[PDB]
Amino acid sequence: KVFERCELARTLKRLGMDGYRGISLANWMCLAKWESGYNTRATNYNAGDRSTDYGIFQINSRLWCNDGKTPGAVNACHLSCSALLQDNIADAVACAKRVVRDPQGIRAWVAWRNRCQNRDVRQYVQGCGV
Repeated sequence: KVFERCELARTLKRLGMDGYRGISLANWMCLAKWESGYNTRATNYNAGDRSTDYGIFQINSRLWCNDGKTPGAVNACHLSCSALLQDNIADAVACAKRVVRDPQGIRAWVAWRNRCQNRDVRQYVQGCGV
């Protein structure tokens, strides 16, 4: 489903993402924005290494979730990749919290580095009453 901005902000707030490992909600919002445009159905296959990125956070099938067809898959979230294409994002959030427990944190998503790091990201949460 495609979330509306403030609708997603409050959902992430309820699921405990604000300040999780020091990451504000505005930073998770900037990440979902640029990864999928807040769309839970988004997939991106990467023909060079044969992995696919799934859901609102574009979590990759080599390290985090298992789709059965990715070479050298780790499945660190212990989650089927199809759990990340659901309209309910609770599973995508539990796996996103696993990704940032690694030392790189949110820097693991290069799109965050390109689009959100060292920028004013508070316009993503503004007006949502969060």
